[PDB]
Amino acid sequence: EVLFQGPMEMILEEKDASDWIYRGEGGANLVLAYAGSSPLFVGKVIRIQKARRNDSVLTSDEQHLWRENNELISSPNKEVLEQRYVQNVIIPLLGPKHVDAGVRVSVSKEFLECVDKKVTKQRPLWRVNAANVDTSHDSALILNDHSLFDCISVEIKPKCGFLPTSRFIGKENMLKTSVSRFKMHQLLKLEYIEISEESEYDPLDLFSGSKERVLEAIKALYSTPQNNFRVFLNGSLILGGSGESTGRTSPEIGYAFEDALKGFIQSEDGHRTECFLQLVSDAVYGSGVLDRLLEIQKLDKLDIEGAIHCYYDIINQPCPICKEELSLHALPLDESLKIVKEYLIAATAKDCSIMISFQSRNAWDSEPSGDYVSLKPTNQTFDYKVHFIDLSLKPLKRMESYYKLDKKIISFYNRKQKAE
Ligand SMILES: O=P(O)(O)O[C@H]1[C@H](OP(=O)(O)O)[C@H](OP(=O)(O)O)[C@@H](OP(=O)(O)O)[C@H](OP(=O)(O)O)[C@H]1OP(=O)(O)O
Ligand SMILES: Nc1ncnc2c1ncn2[C@@H]1O[C@H](COP(=O)(O)OP(=O)(O)O)[C@@H](O)[C@H]1O
Ligand SMILES: [Mg+2]
Ligand SMILES: [Mg+2]
Ligand SMILES: [Zn+2]
Repeated sequence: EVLFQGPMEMILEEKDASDWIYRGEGGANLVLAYAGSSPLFVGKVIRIQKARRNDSVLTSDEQHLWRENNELISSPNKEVLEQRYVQNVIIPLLGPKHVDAGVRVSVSKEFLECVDKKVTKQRPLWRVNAANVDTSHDSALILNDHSLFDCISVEIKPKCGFLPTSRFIGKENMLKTSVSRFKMHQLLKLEYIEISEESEYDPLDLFSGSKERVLEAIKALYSTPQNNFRVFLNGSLILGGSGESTGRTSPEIGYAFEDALKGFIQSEDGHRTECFLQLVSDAVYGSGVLDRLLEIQKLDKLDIEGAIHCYYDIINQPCPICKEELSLHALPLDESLKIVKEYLIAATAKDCSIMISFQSRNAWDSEPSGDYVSLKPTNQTFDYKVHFIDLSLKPLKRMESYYKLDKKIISFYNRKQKAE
């Protein structure tokens, strides 16, 4: 026998940084995959928060809003919040099967700064302009790298795949009930130069439940990936934009990708991509994962056009939008909470993403499994995982900014359609 320190919360010192590599990133988090050898972190990624350079856990109204869970609102810092929110809110609605909720790790302000320097190269100019890494969390989250187990993993950020029916949408905003917000949004994204090409994808095809509308969706995506489609080869990008959105696939990158699916997809040159896509579509349609998700999203029972009102009650500030419908203000404050919390929850579900791993059975290391795909026209069997990512809680305050963003979306669409 020998004597060792008692147990202690691991801490990531200013030396472990060179173990991590740039993965991707959103508006809210950094993500780096693991390159070092320590068994603990192998097959893991670190999700490190950043700070918009114009910047306690929960505001007073957010405490009351999420109060139905004492452990949640009493979160020290945002990693526990992130943990408890997936743990006691999301998985109840979503099921633990396709979420792999996260583990905290302490980190030194020095470690962060080291990662911050190490990625800036791989990061997109305007992401560097808009946010460095937030070097005053003590913590960060470690997750299973949902592109591992050759392993081909594809990521789909579906967005909201239903159309509202609220009695509070106005005649003028009548389009909102027949055009997905995603399509209209695209117009506003084009005017602001954030894409080059209106995207072929319509999340209605994905959330339709038609094994045939879904393949169109997956076909659309590969065509115009923007920032909703990504395909990896063992932790590397091969289709999609890294940390950002990317222009329509071209003849040159489709012929590059194509010659990449070599030896994973077994089909003659110029046939693998149409195969790979059938595979993705069938993983998505077969796993049924996309269904329960669209149930969460539909906790938007009133659309932001009606929900904003309940928001102004919550924060007990007189309602701007009204102009002298009591109906929504005459609610008991308790009911007005439920709509806004269910709104926020729904927001988590429209902004989340799906990762799908693959292990071809044409490789001898094949650990079979009851979730798999048999791709009829090449005779290959593929075992696959489907997991969620970016189930972050959203701030009560984005409500106001949500309403404004909606207004501009349906105002601007109405516009370009009046032209004709
Ligand atoms: O950058 P991404 O990783 O893609 O995600 C960003 C936002 O996430 P946050 O980082 O939490 O803000 C996301 O959710 P929000 O927080 O706004 O609810 C937005 O969705 P929407 O605004 O609701 O439509 C995104 O817009 P679309 O991707 O076009 O949906 C995008 O905004 P950006 O372009 O300014 O970064
Ligand atoms: N657990 C994970 N496994 C593999 N890739 C991930 C994981 N988490 C995030 N990523 C990748 O890094 C990106 C970071 O985004 P995300 O974690 O959703 O934070 P944000 O709030 O910034 O959108 C994702 O779009 C995803 O492709
Ligand atoms: Mg994201
Ligand atoms: Mg997020
Ligand atoms: Zn009102």
